[PDB]
Amino acid sequence: SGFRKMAFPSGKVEGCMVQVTCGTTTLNGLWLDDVVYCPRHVICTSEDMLNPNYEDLLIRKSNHNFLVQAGNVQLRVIGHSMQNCVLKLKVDTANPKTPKYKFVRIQPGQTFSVLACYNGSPSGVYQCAMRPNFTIKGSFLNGSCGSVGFNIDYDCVSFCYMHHMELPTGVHAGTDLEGNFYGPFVDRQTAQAAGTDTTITVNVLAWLYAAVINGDRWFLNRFTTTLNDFNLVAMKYNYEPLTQDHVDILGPLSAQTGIAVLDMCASLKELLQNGMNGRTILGSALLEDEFTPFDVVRQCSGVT
Amino acid sequence: SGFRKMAFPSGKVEGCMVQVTCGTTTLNGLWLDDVVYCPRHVICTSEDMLNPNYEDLLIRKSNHNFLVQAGNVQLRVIGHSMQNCVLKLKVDTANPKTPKYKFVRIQPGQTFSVLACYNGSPSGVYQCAMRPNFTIKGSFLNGSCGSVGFNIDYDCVSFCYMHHMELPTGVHAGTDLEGNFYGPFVDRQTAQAAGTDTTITVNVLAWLYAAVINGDRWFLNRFTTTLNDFNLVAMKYNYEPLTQDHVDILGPLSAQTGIAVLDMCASLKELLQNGMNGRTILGSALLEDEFTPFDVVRQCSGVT
Ligand SMILES: O=C(Nc1cncc2ccccc12)[C@@H]1CCOc2ccc(Cl)cc21
Ligand SMILES: O=C(Nc1cncc2ccccc12)[C@@H]1CCOc2ccc(Cl)cc21
Repeated sequence: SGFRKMAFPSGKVEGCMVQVTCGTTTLNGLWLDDVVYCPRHVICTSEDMLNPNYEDLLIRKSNHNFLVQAGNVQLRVIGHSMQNCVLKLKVDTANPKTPKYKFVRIQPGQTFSVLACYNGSPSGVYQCAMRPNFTIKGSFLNGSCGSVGFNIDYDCVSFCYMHHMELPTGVHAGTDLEGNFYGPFVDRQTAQAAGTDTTITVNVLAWLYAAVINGDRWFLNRFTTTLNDFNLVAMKYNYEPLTQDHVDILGPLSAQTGIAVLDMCASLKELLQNGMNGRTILGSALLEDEFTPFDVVRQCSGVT
Repeated sequence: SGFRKMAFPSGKVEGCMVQVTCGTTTLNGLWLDDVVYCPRHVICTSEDMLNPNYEDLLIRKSNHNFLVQAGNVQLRVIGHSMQNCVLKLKVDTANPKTPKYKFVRIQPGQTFSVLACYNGSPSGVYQCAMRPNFTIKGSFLNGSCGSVGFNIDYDCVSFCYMHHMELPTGVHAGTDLEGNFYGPFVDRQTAQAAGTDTTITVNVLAWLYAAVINGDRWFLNRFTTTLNDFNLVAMKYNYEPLTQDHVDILGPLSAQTGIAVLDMCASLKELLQNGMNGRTILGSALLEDEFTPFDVVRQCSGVT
C-alpha cells in the first residue's frame, strides 16, 4: 500500500549521459550506440539565441569543435548532422552501456521520468506528465539542456523527451529524440505562447481509483453520471472531455475496485463542484493528474 | 526553475540489488563487496511471523538454503549471520558493481530516495522523509522487503534504510543497514503503535523558501514573529518546535532570498491559521514537509 510519484529506475539512462561542449557552451548529450544526441543550440553563443540561423552556425563548426566527454574519457567525433532541433554526433566508439532502446513520440497526458543532468552528470530523477499544451512542469536549471525523459518496459528504454528550453513562465519545452518540438515552440530566445492548459481527466480518475485501492474512500458517493453530464462539468472546470477511449483505458481499475467508471466520474464531479472541504486524497489537497491508468496498475501490481 | 519531489539517480543502487530466497520466501537483498544484506524475516514462513524466534529459525538453516541470484547468475553463499533484524550472507564473489558506500542512521525529518524492488529487480524510485515518528509513507507491495533507502554525495551512496514491514495502518517500517529498526517496531505480525506524528517545521520553511526562489510569493506578508510566538502556533498545529539549530540550517536559504527566517516563520504562521484560501504553492494545496533545507539548495543549485 501507499502511492507515490514514482519514477523509473534511472540506471540504464545514467550510462548514456555525456557532456557536449561547443565553443563556450556546454550541455548534456545522450550516447546510444555510436551516436551522441544533443540540443542543436549547443552551437550558439548567448547572443546567437535571439534569432539563430542554425544552418549557418553549424557550417562554421567541424567534428573537432564538438567536445564529447563520457565521465573522464573523451569521445572522438567522426561526423555531425542536424535533424530538426537536435544534433547527432557520430562517434568512433559504440557506448558499451547502451540499453535496449526505442525513440518514441509521447502523447499529451502521458507520463515519463526525467533524469536531470548537468555537465553530463546525473543530479536527480523525477516523474512528470506531458501537459495537454505540450509543456512539462519540470525542475531544470541552466546547463540541464539535453537531459532526457523516458519510460522503461522490462529492459527497453523508450526515450520520449530531450530538454531544450525554459519559457519565461517557468515551464519547460523540448523535443522528441528526432528533434521535433512538442508543441508550437521554437529554439529561440523569444516570448512564446504555451496556450491554454487543461487537467488530464483520465489521469485524475486513475488516481481516484489508486486512492480507493490504497484505502482513501471518503470521496465515494451514492451518485452516478453520464459522459455527457460529466463533460458539461469538465468543460466548466477546464478538464479534458472524457471519451469512451478513456473509459476503456480505465477498465482494469474499474474491475479491480468494482466501481463503474461513470460512478467514479460522479465522485469526481462532486469533488470539482464542492472541493475537498479541507480533506486530502493520497496526501494531496488537490486533484492529481500526473498518473496514467497504466501507472496506477503498474505501481499497484509491482512491475519490474 | 521548477521544484519537484526529486530522487537521487538510482543506478549505483540498482547494481547492488539481488533476490534472496529461503525455503518458500523470496525478498530483496543488497550486495556490497562480498556480503548480501537482507531482512531476517526471509527465514520465516507466513505462520512463523506471528511470534518468530529468529535465533531458532536461523539454526535450522544452512548456507545452501539461502538462494541468492544477481540477475540470472547464482551467488555461492559461504557464511551467514544475523545482526539485529538483518541477515548478512557472505558470498564468494565481491559485487563488481559495488559503489563507494557508507551505512548511516538518518535522523527523523531527513529525506532519502527509495529504490522499490521485487524479486531483486528495480521497479521504481521515489523520494520520501523519515517521519518524526520513525515510519515512512512509502509505496511498497508484498515482495518489496529488502528494498533500500539512500542518499548520494558525489560518488558515495549512504545507505540509510532497508524496508521490512507494512503496519496495519498502511505506513512503512524498516531498519538501518545494521538491522536496527527505526522507531519502536519489531519484526512480528502484531499490531504496533507508530505513535503521534508531527509536521517537519524546518522542511516546510525550506519549501516556502523554494517557493519564493521559484516565483511563488503570494504567501509573503508584512509580518514577523519570534521563536516563542511561532512555537505556540506550531504546538497548536502539531508542528515540531523550531529551534535555533533549525534557524541556522535555514541560513543559506534566508541569504539567497533576503527573507529573514523569523519573517518566513510569520508567513508560515499565517498559512497555518488561515489556510491556503484555495491557492497553491509549488503545485501543492498543502504545506509540504518532505524537502530539507539541503534538498532545496541542492535542487536549486544543480549538484550532481
Ligand atoms: O532555456 C534555456 N536554458 C534553460 C533550460 N532549462 C532551464 C533553465 C533554467 C534557467 C536558465 C536556463 C535554462 C536556454 C538559455 C536561454 O535561451 C534559450 C532559448 C531557446 C532555447 Cl532552445 C534554449 C535556451
Ligand atoms: O509486512 C510485510 N510485508 C510487506 C512490506 N511492505 C509492504 C507490503 C504490502 C503488502 C503486503 C506485505 C507487505 C511482511 C508480511 C506480513 O507480516 C510481516 C510482519 C513483520 C515483518 Cl518485519 C514483515 C512482514
